[PDB]
Amino acid sequence: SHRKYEAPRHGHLGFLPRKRAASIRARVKAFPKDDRSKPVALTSFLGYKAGMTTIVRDLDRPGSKFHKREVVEAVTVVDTPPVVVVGVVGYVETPRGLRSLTTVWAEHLSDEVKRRFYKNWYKSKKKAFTKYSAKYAQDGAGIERELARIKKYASVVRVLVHTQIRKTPLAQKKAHLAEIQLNGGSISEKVDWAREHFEKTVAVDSVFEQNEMIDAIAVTKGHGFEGVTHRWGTKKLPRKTHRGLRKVACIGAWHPAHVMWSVARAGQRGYHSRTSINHKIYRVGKGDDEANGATSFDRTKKTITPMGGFVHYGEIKNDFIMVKGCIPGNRKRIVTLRKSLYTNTSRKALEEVSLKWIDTASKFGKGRFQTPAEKHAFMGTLKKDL
Amino acid sequence: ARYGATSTNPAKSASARGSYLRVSFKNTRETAQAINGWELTKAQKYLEQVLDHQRAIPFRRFNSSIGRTAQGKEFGVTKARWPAKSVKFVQGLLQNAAANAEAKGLDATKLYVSHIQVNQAPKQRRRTYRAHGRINKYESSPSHIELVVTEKEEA
RNA sequence: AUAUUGGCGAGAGACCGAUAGCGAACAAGUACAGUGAUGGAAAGAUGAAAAGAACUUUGAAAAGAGAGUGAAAAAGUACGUGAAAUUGUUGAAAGGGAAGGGCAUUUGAUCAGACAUGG
RNA sequence: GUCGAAUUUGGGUAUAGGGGCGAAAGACUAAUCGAACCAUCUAGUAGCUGGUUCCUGCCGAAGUUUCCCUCAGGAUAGCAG
RNA sequence: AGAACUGGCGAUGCGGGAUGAACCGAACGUAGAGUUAAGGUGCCGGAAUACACGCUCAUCAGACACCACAAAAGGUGUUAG
RNA sequence: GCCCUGAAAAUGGAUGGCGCUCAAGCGUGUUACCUAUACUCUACCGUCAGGGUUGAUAUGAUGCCCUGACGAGUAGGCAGGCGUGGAGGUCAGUGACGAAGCCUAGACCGUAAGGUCGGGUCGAACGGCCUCUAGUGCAGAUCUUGGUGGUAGUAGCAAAUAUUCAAAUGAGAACUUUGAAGACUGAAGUGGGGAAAGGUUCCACGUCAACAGCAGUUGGACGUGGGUUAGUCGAUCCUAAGA
RNA sequence: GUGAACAGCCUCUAGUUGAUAGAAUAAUGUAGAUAAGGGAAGUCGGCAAAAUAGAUCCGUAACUUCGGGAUAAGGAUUGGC
RNA sequence: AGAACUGGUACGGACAAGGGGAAUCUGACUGUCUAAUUAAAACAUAGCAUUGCGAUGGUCAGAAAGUGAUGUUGACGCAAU
RNA sequence: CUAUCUAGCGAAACCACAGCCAAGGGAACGGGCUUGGCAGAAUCAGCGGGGAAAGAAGACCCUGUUGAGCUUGACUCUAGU
RNA sequence: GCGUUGGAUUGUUCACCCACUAAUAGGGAACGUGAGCUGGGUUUAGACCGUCGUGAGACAGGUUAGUUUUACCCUACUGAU
RNA sequence: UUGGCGGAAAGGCCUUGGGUGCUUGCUGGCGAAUUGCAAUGUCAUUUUGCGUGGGGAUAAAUCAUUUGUAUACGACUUAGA
Repeated sequence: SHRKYEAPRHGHLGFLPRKRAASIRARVKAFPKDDRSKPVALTSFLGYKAGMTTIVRDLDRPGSKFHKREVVEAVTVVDTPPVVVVGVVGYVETPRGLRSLTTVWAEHLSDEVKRRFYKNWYKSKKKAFTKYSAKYAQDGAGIERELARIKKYASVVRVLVHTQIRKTPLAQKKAHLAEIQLNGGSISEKVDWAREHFEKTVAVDSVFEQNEMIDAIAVTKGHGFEGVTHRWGTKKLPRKTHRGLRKVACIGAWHPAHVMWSVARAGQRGYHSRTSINHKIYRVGKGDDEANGATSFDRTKKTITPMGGFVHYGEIKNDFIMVKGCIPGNRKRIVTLRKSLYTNTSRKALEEVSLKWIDTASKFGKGRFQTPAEKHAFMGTLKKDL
Repeated sequence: ARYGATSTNPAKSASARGSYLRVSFKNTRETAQAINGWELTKAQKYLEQVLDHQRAIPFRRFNSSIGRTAQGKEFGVTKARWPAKSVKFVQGLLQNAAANAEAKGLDATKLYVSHIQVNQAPKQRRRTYRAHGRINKYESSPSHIELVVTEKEEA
């Protein structure tokens, strides 16, 4: 009645309500400011988070105790095969908000995506875009018209792309489909680029580059129904308390005579949407490269995949993004990697990294070896073999 | 004789009853309504499946605190269950009726359940013992069930 | 000649009518409670007559459905009438944090008052 | 806590309600104790609390005076029928 | 908290004061037509966004008895003396 | 004078609200307009008052008729009435060809208490009028007795380590019986007997409506029977506190 | 059998396997455990927990009613063959 | 009781099983009580002291009695604090 | 092990009528009234803000020409002596 | 807008010291917050003391021991169909 | 029917070319009553079920089963010709 001692409230009221996300694919809610002066290009990319490993590198940061010295950092690797372009959607400005006027799709869609439109594929007749396809029959018009409508009206333009989830260890056959804003220049140029890419493929190395700071958008890992203590970091009550002690003791004063939206309560924890910013690209992997995991210092032939394989994920056989630190969501989960809404100049953000070594030991226990070759060298001959 | 309100041709109809039956009034109400106006064999088939836990009985009135099932979806509902003892007694009555119909030579294939009504038998009273030397009632809520099958009229 | 809430035998009532009248209209000072002294209920009514449902059919059975008895089963040893609370089913209607009420009229339903003049 | 004695305990026996019994707490005396249980006196008394059952028509108050072990009550006068 | 005279409330609805025992108006059989009271007439809401002369601009204007408060003291704001 | 400073409190919020700035604000003036159960005029109900009229002449003289005024009400007083059990009198009252009772967003009378009728259900008695009489009218009393709801198919049915496979039987088997397995009580026993106490719970056959807070074919349950054998084990005799 | 033992733990004889059941494994509980570094800073208060513990051999203060204090305290040891 | 040998230095391996020390208040101790909120520093106690009484008596019981407790007693006793 | 979900089984408390707020006034802290905010079926697990929630006609206080337990050179007596 | 602390003594609020710190502001929400806890203090019944009283008892004096009940309903709030 | 234009919710606008009805620009030939002196006297647009003839098109979702990126139950996310 004036709280005896003062403390900060538990938890952030800007991340309410703490409910399950609508979709498991978190929504890109903002794309970068468009600079229509530069080449048409994608502003985000879709991938699957595969696991984390460890890096070594010299730091470059004059004035730091750790300048010109080796530091060792957690990284996370996200499996990033090429994305296929299959549509363009045009948006108009209105006094009520951005609104979509049409979507024009590609003549041919793969099963991977088509499957996204069904709940019972095994037994459907797979009629998905079968009448739409015929719009291509006519030398162009129906399609060519709608393209023209987007050129004429339309204020922002997004492509529709999907993951090639089959190029990935996942059991799931259904691919993930998303709109991604086209930021390169000019509405007309945008739709042509889009037209030209229909059914074609786009790789990450045409979106993102080493040292870039990028944002990650993903639904957070679920945890089911949580109590107040772990959900909000409320303080345990004393051992002595009757009727349990993972609670908050006082849910409210007498007036307002209503439990209030700001007190902590049990309920869902996890499976929330997070846009996490400022994650520096430390590697852009090529899938064709059998030295993915190597360095100009660690010259050995090895791929990024850990001995044993990424736990609970499998192998990395495609292009990949390696990002410093960590990212929301869990292994297997779809992630959108978005580019920065701003021009960071951090010095931390401008630093150019070069890896020196990338861990590759088994993450399935205290792994002591990077490559099968190294293991055999150390152990010598066993009772299997030879 | 003397059932509730019926508006059915008694000549095209057959009927069955059971009285002072020891099943739950509330549960069996819920399941009688589940097959009301149903074609007899659909009814027959469905009740057999509710025993198998493949469909369920929607709980619509006597239902607060009852769990939720995916199986209520069919009937636009969230809260359904699988009242075995009820299903079982209603089956007996359906079976009887069906027998009575054959005896009247009604067409088994035209038969639908045109009337089905559970109401409440007199209670059966037992005792529960409670803390601090008290006694409380531990009772049964038995059911009277009546139903009627009728031939659907043609075009 | 007087007394008489006891006992025996009788005639009565502007008395009560089964929550009334004695506690008890009944296998009632019973059943039941309490170590004990004591405390002490509930509970009447199928029909003139059991004619209390032969027989057939479904069911493990209880029973149901037919049939049959009966003036009646809208009397079935749950029994005369069978209210209310409360309930099932059917039919009609209304319902953005109660419902119900008042004056008024729309709309729907329902019910009337007429009554007689030459053919 | 105590655990070979002021020990624990069966049955028998004795003490009965202004009485008993108490290594004493107003404890214990059949879920009862600063006076047990049962029945009767007893429909105990209550200036106090609660309730007090049909309709309409007419008239229509007082909370003030005096006296009272009077001050949550009466009597007295007034107002009212 | 306690007296004086009267009028009220209590025992009493009705119209106004948003609301409200006690203020304002006005007291009451069942109704029709007219007219008013106190109070109102931008819209909520029945009734002139009527007429007339001024005054007022508030980076905290002001807006109606009972009544839901404001003072000393100051202003080269603007008005009239 | 208006305006400005002086002018600080706790959920978000109040000239009643919207909103209004030559006002929809402040002072003043002038008209029109809205509206109470009040005022004016009229109908009708009642109350009170005054007046006329059975003089011979059908049906109410506590009546009929004329006229004026008036109507708020707690506690409370009086009046006129409504309704119930029973009683005297009377309608030579209604009734098994249907009394009483009950049900009925059917009808009619009355300001009202109430009365009356139709339809349905029912089955043996009942009512009007003049009187007489009271154990005579309910919403309440933490009223009495009974009956019933919402609560709710909810709280619950979590102590005592633990069960499993098969066959048999049966309408039916998680729960019965038999077999096998896995375990427990661990002789300070979940073993074998007794004392108080119970009183047939013992045993057999049959057997599930109720009871065993799931079940039941099982039982300390239900029905029908069977069963307790003494000179030597007790009582019986003795004496104890005491009676 | 272990062992000081009628302890605890496991067994034989005998007796049980009876105390609704199925599927999950959220919060919060009830009961049972563990925690890096710090070590009572928690709290009215070390409440609750934790730490000690059998035996053999060594060793053992003040004080004292000369009986005690005292398992004071403090140490080493402990299997199998 | 001793010695050698042996092991991831473990060995009362489960079970079983005292934490210790320095003080102040307080009651000597063991014992007792508020069955169901108080186990204590309260009651008891041994020890100490006081009081009454030689039986025709002290203390206590009963309505009364040819009545009763102490008393199967006698001051190293009974009774009362 | 619960809670949870299922089959079987199945209570109780409490209940004027009910259940969204802000302000106002008001028996001086409204779910209802007045003015505004608003306002969309049917629901599940949790929760402890509010229902001035619920459990015994208030334990404290006062009043009553209401008691009882207890004390005493209060009043009035009495077994005994 | 945003913070406003860690301790010693005390049941304390308060008070007072130590100490850190950007700073260690002051207040409200039924003197917020007990079906949220705790139960140290107050304030039942045990008990010791001092003062008071012939006494029973008393003390706004000290001291010790003293049972903290219910959500499954509505609403609100968290989450979920 | 020829061109065009309109995306803020364009869903409408302008245009070219003939055809067809009407034309109150003007001049003729007929008709109307008795629906009785007002009262019921012009038909609007929404849905929705059916009826005919033409053009057209020829799926899924749910339960159950399954994954564990999810989960108290529902719900979520996967997989299955």
